[PDB]
Amino acid sequence: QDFKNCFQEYIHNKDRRLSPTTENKLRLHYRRAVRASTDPYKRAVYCIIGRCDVSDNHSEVADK
Amino acid sequence: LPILFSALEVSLRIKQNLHFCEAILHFLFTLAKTHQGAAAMAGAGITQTVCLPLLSVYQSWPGVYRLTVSLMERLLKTLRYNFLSEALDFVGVHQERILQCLSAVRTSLSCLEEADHTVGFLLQLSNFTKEWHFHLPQLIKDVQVNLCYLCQACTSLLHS
Repeated sequence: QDFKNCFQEYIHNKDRRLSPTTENKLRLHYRRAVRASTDPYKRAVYCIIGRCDVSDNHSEVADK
Repeated sequence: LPILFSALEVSLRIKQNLHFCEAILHFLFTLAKTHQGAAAMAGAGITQTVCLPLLSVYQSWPGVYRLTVSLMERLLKTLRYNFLSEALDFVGVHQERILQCLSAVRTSLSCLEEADHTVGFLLQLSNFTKEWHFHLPQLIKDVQVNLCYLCQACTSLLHS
């Protein structure tokens, strides 16, 4: 590994908030840096958590 | 401004009320001449609202896009330091469309105006070339290259 509270929200903790900006910053950085990255695992994982790049089959990491 | 941007977001999401979008954009650009005006405009997250949907328009309309770019350039000219961050953000978003506008000048009055607006935005950003190259190193470089190319293109079109 406030990012920790964010991730604890992402995975397990529901963690609703008041007037928060959520998943906006994820997708923006993702398309900013992640989409171009060579690491299929990192890119696919960011796609999963951030629920964007719908067409990305990430097949280099998923074949079945 | 809160309700206004909420509306504009909705509108660009559904791609409706083009006249509304354009008029509001012009009103915003006129308000942007003021320091306090543009200050609150940013304080409204005008970027946070517009930057996201604006992908939809390219994915009057081009007039609205141009007016938005004009407001961005004027906003940079009004408050460069504290606004360069969001400006760079939007540019990284609108980078492809800015490139298309700068390239269309070869093949049309609309292409001309779009290129002029993209160029004006690039100019307004040039005053912070340090941070520009700092964050988006490929950007400033490809920009200088294509800018040489397009200045040459303009010279060639004009001479004959």
